[PDB]
Amino acid sequence: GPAVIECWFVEKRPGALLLPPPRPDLDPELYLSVHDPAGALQAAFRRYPRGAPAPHCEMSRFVPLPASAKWASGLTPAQNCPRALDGAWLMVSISSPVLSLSSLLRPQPEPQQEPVLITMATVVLTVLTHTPAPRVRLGQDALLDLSFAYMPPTSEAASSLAPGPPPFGLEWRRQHLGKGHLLLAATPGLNGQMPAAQEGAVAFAAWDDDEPWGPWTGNGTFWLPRVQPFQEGTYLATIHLPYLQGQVTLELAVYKPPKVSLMPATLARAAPGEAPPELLCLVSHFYPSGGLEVEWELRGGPGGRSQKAEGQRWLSAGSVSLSGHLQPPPVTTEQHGARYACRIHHPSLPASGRSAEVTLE
Amino acid sequence: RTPKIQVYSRHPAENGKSNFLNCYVSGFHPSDIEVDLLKNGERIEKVEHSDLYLLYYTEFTPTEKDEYACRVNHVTLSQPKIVKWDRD
Amino acid sequence: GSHSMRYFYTAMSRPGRGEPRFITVGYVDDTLFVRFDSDATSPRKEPRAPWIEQEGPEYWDRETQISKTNTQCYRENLRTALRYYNQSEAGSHIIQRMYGCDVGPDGRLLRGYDQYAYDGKDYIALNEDLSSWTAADTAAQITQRKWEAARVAEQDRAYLEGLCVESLRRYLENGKETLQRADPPKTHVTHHPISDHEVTLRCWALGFYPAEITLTWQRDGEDQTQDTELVETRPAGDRTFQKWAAVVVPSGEEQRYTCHVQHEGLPKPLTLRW
Repeated sequence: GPAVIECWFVEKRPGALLLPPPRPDLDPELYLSVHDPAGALQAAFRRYPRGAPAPHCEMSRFVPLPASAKWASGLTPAQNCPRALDGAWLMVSISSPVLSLSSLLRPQPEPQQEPVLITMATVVLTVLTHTPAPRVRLGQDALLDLSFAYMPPTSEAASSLAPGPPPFGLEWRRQHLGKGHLLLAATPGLNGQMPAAQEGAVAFAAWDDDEPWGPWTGNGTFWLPRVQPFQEGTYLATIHLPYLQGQVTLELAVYKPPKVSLMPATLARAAPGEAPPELLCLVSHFYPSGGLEVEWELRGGPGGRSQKAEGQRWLSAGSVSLSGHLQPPPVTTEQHGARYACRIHHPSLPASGRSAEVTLE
Repeated sequence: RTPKIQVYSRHPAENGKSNFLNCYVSGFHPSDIEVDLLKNGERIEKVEHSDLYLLYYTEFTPTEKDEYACRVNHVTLSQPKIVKWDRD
Repeated sequence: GSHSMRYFYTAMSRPGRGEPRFITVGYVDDTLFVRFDSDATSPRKEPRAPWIEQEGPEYWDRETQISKTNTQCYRENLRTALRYYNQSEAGSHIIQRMYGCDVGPDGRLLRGYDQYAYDGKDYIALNEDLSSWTAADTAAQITQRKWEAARVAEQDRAYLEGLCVESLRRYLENGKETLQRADPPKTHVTHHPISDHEVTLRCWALGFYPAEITLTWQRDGEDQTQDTELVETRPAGDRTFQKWAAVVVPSGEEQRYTCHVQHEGLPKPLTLRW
């Protein structure tokens, strides 16, 4: 990925993250050098398109708010905040057409640094997805990527009678544009009552290993069965820990190409010195109705394929299956068996839009 | 939401006789929208709206060289939109 | 029957023509019982339906002051949106909101809708369990973090557990000539000319109130979606939600295609050919 990640701060204030050049004006408490025990953020921005344009970054603060879900009772069997989770909390959210990131950090009070004036932080929760916009085919199951990483509190170890990586939760809220619901919500590793399964989707969510004291990285790949374009749109994926939670956004769209129709397609003669009948031009799906361009052209004489056609035309504009009409003028001694063409430019279509033709005599 | 604006007639238009010119605007918010009509570029009077988005209409006598149009100004439109006269 | 009560807000910026306009309406069944407009000589909650006109004036004046309070607050919301949305004050972007209660056949609440929308694109929404939110993207994520540190979910939960139920039952008492509030659509078919050789047919369903309605087309018994335009549910502007699905088909095969509406306002996925 890029060397530096510039960013904004509200809840604007400019800042930057470093995965150094002098930066005197930026607040020494807003320019962060990121420490990574798990290498998740580091080796994940390493396997990142370096040199890509500026993604969408945003920084803010946070306080460990437990999950409001009553089933989450079990990960938090006591309403006391841990001692090693004091100080400041920072949450950074980044979005890009390659990977989406949500990270938690705990910096230091003094930004004083003897080499160069910069600040050190440390990542306690990493969330990174490499599928920010899948496009699955109609009638086949859908797989989604979502990795995370939780570093244990480097200090608290002389009191925990149950060492090792603690459990965690994964929650995917999904679909039904114009409304909202929940599809997945499961905390594997806890003898607690889990909710039902809507549509029957599940996720592979666990740890990659089981090293007791070092950092931890975990997989959380979602899996939906046979999908249908009534589930298209947006969804949110969140990873949960005691008092902690981190969410990212994902989008999904489907593809269906259009087809053409151009009547009258084939006709019989039309005596010389006579205007041919009312010709038409129609398209199937194109929406909405902003920026639509309509062109009528005579193709069967002199002047190339870009002439302001003679005769009368007809354009128009919860969308449109437009019906352009055309009344061509009488013919000359140069348009025997000529043709007429109609061109529709719409943002959804290619830059050529859609062309249709009608043969004359 | 940008409005759908179809400028049609009530009967197949002829030259020399009178007919209706109907600018059907729909699908947007708010209810108030600056929907006017032009004749040769000049803001005409007489433009109807529906009762309590829907159809606007008037009557005219279509001819050869004269030209009508429907001007629409909605808050999404940074500048107004001129839908051209259409007979066929 | 399964009922629903809806209040609709709509804010929009309009530089050069004044200040951000605000509009509000109220719907029970397909009946508009109260309107509102900031561009009015007296932006009062005005009487519309001949059954709401018997309510206490405290309700009317309180809801009018609430309308003006929401006008101010959502002007501030338009401001805070325009601030960190990378947009200009020379243009104008509209925000809309719909919130209300849906109850079952016994008046017992099913849930409560409370969803926004920005520039046609959806914004944020509240789930059925009233304990979680559904956002759209990074800025809607900021608003979801704001209102997730501010439980509007439980607010509306305990609100519909007391206010919306009483109001909906009182409005049912105001008019027992209809037990249909979860509005099914009102449908027809539009013909578009391809002259003698072909035709465009559009199955329109409007008038209804929700948004999730599965509109399909079936040829004989075969589902054919490749040639169909199923555009998103776009409301009308008078708060009667609309939708349609069309096809340019040759002048003949149109009979094989049949419209199909899946909805809960309609008692069943009805078949349509009008």
